[PDB]
Amino acid sequence: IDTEGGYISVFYQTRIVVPLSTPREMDILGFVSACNDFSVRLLRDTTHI
Amino acid sequence: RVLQLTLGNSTITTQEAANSVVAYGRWPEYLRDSPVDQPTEPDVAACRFYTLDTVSWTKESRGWWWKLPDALRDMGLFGQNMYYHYLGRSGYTVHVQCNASKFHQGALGVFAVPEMCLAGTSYQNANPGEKGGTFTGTFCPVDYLLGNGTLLGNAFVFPHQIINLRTNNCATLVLPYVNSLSIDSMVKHNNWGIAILPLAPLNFASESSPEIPITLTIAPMCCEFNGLRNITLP
Amino acid sequence: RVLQLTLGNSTITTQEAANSVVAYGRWPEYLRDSPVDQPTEPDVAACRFYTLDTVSWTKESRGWWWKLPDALRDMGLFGQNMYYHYLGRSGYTVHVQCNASKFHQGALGVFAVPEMCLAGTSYQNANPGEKGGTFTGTFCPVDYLLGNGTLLGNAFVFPHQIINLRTNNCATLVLPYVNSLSIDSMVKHNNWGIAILPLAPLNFASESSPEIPITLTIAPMCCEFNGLRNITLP
Amino acid sequence: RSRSESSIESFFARGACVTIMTVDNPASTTNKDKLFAVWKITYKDTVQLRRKLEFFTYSRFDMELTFVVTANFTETNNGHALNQVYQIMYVPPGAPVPEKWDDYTWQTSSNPSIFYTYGTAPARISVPYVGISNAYSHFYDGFSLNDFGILAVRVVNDHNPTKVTSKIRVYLKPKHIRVWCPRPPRAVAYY
Amino acid sequence: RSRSESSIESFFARGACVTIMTVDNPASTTNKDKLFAVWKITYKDTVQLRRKLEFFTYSRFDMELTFVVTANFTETNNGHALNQVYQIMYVPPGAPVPEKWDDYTWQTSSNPSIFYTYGTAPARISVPYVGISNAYSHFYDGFSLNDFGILAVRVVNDHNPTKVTSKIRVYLKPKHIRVWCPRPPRAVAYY
Repeated sequence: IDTEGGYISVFYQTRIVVPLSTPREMDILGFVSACNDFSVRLLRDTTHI
Repeated sequence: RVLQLTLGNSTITTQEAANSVVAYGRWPEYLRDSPVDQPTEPDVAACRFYTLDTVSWTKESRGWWWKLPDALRDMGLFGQNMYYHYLGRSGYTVHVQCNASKFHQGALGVFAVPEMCLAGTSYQNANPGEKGGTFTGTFCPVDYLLGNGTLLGNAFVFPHQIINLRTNNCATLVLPYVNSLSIDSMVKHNNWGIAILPLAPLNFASESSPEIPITLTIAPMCCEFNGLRNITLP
Repeated sequence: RVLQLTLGNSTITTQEAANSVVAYGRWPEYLRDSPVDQPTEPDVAACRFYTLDTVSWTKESRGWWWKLPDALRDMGLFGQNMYYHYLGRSGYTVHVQCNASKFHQGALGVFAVPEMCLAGTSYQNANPGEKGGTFTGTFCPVDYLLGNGTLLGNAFVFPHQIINLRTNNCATLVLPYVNSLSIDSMVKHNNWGIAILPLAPLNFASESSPEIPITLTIAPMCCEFNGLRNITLP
Repeated sequence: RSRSESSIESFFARGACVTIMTVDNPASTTNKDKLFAVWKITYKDTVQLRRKLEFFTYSRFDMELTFVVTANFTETNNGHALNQVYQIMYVPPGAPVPEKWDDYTWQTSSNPSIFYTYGTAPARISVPYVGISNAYSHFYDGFSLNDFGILAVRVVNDHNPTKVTSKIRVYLKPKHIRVWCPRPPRAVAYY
Repeated sequence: RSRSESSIESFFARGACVTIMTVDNPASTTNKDKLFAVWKITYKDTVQLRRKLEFFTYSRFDMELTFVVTANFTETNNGHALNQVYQIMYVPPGAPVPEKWDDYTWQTSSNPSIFYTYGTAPARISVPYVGISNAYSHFYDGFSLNDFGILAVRVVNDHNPTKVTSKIRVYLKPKHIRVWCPRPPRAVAYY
């Protein structure tokens, strides 16, 4: 809950240069997951209606 | 295959540093024996690949140039060290890649020039900091001259590497510290100076990025500074 | 006999640190095993005796107080480290001398107080930085209370040393890091707090300096910080 | 002579009513909010316990909570009723606390719960140390006090037509205590 | 750091009221059908449990069921009565479920039964995994959902002339759980 945690940014370092009519519209996907060191404690369900 | 070089908080990917050239085949190192020689040694965070703002090479691009250490007169730490300290001396690995598509013919010459006195005079004029200075084909020192009324064709004497696009797309000069002294004021005296000139003019196919980017990744190596440390006695 | 302690660019002379007291007889040290525990270790220049502006103890002086680390929120390096870093933890040797002539009767109590919550509320109010805060005998927390409605006479529980002028004229508390955590934000939470109160009122002879100076020499020990270092993988 | 009777435990370890939660049977007639009562476990009311704790700066302690319930009819009327049963909810720190009488929170699986049927052996549970840090603090010299959860009680028998008020004393008793950095004690007066 | 608090058990294993069966004392006067109440044990009502289960595709689990009963007179009248006793019938899968108040099924030997006398320690039983297959499924991609039996409750005291309604919360709590093929969880919303 709420307040820090850091950030992750992505900067164009250089333009994304391309050969022929290839479109100037690429895309990027982002993933996230826990590593072995991750763990949780004190369960707390909240789901209701 | 791609090597991923690291220097603490910074990391650069490099295709293959097989074509790495160390100027005068002298690897940069510290001051050899030849504490009493006041070798304040902060080879920690000032030795990380920095990255200058990329220039955009185009058809009619004449050329670019950066003085070193100058360039890094702001790249965080190192730039700091060049103020809390009176004296210093660093080598440098300069790493120039310029990613382009297989459909861009072209070729650049990267020239490391010791004591690169660019002629045609006022400190600021000859120290373009981090954005570097550009040439012109007729302020801007004449390109095929490098300021100094020399014929381009001879540049190749100075530690150099050619980025011929239809082959390697990267280049890595490794300058060692060079100077008439053994240490010096890193601020008011630019040991080196990197000039990048286009040999073959940049040309490409119809509808393709008409301005390929070229980045410089200057990492100061085995750097050191003067001393403030005095001495007491009972 | 006078020992001359050194911590790089700083040096303090000390008569005899024979009467040195380590709070809770625990010497400060780093985080024990109990890299993965992100112990960024810059025990270099942030560990030098700093010297706060001296206060002038007088007849009607009530008392003084400084929070730590707070105090050093400016003492150059260390003060820096408490910003480029999110987490940290330092012990400290506090070294309070107050040179006076043989003709000044008087006595001070130096009290190190873990989590010294001075009562009677607004950050700045409770953080007098480097000039410390003073007490009052009726903002200024009540002296014989130390803010908290306590009877002075009990202070002595908290790591303390008495500068009775007609004897030692110096005092050295050695605080180790203390807190409900193992590391923490050095900025928004003052582990310790040094209060100096005059037990016997300062008195002297006719025409003599009527305001003896007392200096604090806070040297952060075995300090450390969080980490920015992430990790990559092929 | 021996020190035993003054060890930390022997000192701190002592049942002390820290509060009296009071609720009313859900008398569908006019019961407004006394339907459930909720208390955020904090020492800060019992001078007694509070004081002994402030004798130190830091401490850890598995807190054990007993429950004594006492009812009686509000109207001298022919007050009849079947043995009621109280629900005792422990809400661990940083968990939502019930609002309604029938807020979903009573049902929510996280919260350890107690169904004590009136007139029986007093209910009892014992949350372990639940500090997010390494010890509860008693003082702080920084900016943005700790939590120990919330108790919540509500009667469960519903449409009773006879108002039945009930007090529930809670008898918290620190167990496995350990303290740090003794401090001078505050005068009885300020509390 | 440790993983313990998030192992499968520590996660699933948690008492959760899944329903409230309500019955009425066989008041020979006008009691229509509230005489007995019957519920087919299914998670599919408690979003909470339901959700945690759908986090997987398959699972096995000895289900333990506690029983909390609560009564009260409906009429403020001089409601008197002798401690009633409830019958709690567990009907294993594929068994007939009672229809009448006095249907033979209550007597039928197969059905494990419980006689909980009001105002006592909550009743409790624990049917083991009862899947006909090797694990309860949570999803299916075929044609002609699983069973876990039926609960059935009825008061046993008969001609009481005072209506005595009673709720019976059931607190099912999965034990010895094991799951298979985790799946993305459904948004809180659709339920």
